[PDB]
Amino acid sequence: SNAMIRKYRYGAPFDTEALTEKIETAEEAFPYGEISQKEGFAFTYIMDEDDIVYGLGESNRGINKRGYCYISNCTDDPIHTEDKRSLYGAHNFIIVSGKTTFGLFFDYPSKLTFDIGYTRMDTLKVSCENADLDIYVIEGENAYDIVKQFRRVIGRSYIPPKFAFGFGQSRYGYTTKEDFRAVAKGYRENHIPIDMIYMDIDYMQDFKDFTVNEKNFPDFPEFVKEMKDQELRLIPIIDAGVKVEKGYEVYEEGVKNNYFCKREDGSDFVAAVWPGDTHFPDMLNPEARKWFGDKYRFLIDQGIEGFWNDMNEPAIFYSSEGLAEAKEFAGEFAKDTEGKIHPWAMQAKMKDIVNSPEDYKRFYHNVNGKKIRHDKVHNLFGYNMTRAAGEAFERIDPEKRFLMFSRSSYIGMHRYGGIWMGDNKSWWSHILLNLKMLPSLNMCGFMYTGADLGGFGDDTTRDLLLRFLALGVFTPLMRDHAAEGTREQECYQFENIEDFRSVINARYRLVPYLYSEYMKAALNDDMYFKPLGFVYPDDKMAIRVEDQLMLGNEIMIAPVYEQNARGRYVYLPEEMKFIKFMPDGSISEEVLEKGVHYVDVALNEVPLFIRSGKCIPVAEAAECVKDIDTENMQLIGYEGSSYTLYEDDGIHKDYDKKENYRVLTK
Ligand SMILES: OCCN1C[C@H](O)[C@@H](O)[C@H](O)[C@H]1CO
Repeated sequence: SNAMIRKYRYGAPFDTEALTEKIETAEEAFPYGEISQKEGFAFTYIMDEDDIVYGLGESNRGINKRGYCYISNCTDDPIHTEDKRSLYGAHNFIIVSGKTTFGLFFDYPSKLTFDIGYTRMDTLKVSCENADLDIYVIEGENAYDIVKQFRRVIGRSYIPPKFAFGFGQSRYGYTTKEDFRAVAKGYRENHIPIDMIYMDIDYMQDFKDFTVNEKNFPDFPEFVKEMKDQELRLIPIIDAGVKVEKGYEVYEEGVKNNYFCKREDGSDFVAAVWPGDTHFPDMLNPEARKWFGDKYRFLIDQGIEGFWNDMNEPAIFYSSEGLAEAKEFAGEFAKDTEGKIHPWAMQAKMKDIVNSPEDYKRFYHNVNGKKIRHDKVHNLFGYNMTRAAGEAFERIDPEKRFLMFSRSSYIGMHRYGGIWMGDNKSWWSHILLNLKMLPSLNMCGFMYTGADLGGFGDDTTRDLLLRFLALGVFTPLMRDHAAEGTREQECYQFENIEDFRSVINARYRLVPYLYSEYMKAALNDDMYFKPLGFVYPDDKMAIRVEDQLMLGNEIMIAPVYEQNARGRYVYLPEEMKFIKFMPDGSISEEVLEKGVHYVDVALNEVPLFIRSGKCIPVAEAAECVKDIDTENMQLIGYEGSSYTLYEDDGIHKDYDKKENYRVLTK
């Protein structure tokens, strides 16, 4: 069993349950580089100058990770600039690819530093404070094989309901029924396809998890039905923090049953987030997990079929301890007359209390009757929150798939939900960031993923949103989302709405193909998006391409990500058909041979490339997933080619039936 994977154990590792496959502890010396326990733990490896390093799932910068530093330490940071070392995810899988090729999974739940050529260009160094971890070494002939080995042992990826392959609209600010009705009307009356509207935190009663503002929604199930009758499914948010409030059932049950994270003295740790003071459910405690997950029944019973989990790093605006320190410092500042306490020292203190490393040392988890300080298992919180929900869905309705995705994650969580790429910005560079994160996430098991289209923070423009949407066409999560106070970002808020209808039409025409590829990849522990080097390993030009991706085994995508651009350069590793969905509803095709090309792609055109000897089915445009006609779709691509289409009811879990597959021949 497991010939190509070995597990090297150091110290007394916390069981993260990342792997579903049990691997015995190897007894020989670590097989690559050098291991040191002199100062905590460190792995050091000298790379060949041609080596490529893949992996790290949701992390900064590019597909080839060489040339910077990455720290796995789930952090709420809304400014994703090139300098940042830590985002929301901790995905500790890397592959060194070159003359010598191997994969490593560092199963460690705390702060883990990947120095990938940052300090010295030839040096890979992975280090942490405590030598209590399992390291899995995965052997293979090439990077792709190694990923496929890893994907097997971590267990099958989460599978969403088919409606989740539609388009979704979201905004931090939708509050009332009139707000949601205006979104519904803005899309439906302009014939723009859409299947989901997300409800952000304002739908709750005073930000209380598992409540609904009954002044705004006096009969919430009727409203959910009003929307669902128009094939619009409401997707509400759930946050990590449970408001401290007398008589609020979730809070009262958590205190009484000791389901919250505690301080050293056993009192319930107070974290201030949106509701003000809150407690955090002890996500690492099975009983607390079951309790918290069960609460989703509150919304499910009202007709809700999907959720998103937010703030689950967990984010902290301040603790009671931090606020007191802050107010004391402020007092000294206010009465200084000697210029001893400067305004930036005050400013620094205010910043310091947010997501404070000290705060993460102030609370504990109850695991196996043992108290574990949170910092030591920090990266497992978001993971276990989403696990709580996922495990509850199986108890609540085991026949049914629910839409579920989370902000923070760790490998293992991919079994229970997807992720969205968090708080990006209305920056052109974030289209590229969205693109590059995709294959890396697929390597670590996270297939259902995407970014806030148009950009979350700051102000978008008509053309940025259109180019963002055109990449979104291909990402399983396709959601336009925007921050409070930003320029309105709904498709109907711009001139010439027909261009938005055109781009989102392309998504819906491609839904049968994209869903089919997702399912075939998920069911077979394979990738939906792949770097070119996985498909064309013998092409030195191909292995270094980072702004094109292969999807399934049929197509390649290459989005435009420059403002004012009317096309872009591409490298084709084999002959392909260059395809564009045109604003008049037609599909243009042009055969292009292997090599470098500049392709013209207008703002309202959606491009893709179909590989030699392949074809894909394309449906006529429909305005919701339910209405897509998959009976005799048109086949686009090469004569003589065939395609195996996976199709099921999109709702239940009857995956292994011959009726789910049909061969289409062009
Ligand atoms: O502190 C902010 C909390 N949230 C962060 C999420 O990333 C974002 O998508 C969401 O709109 C927002 C409000 O719910």
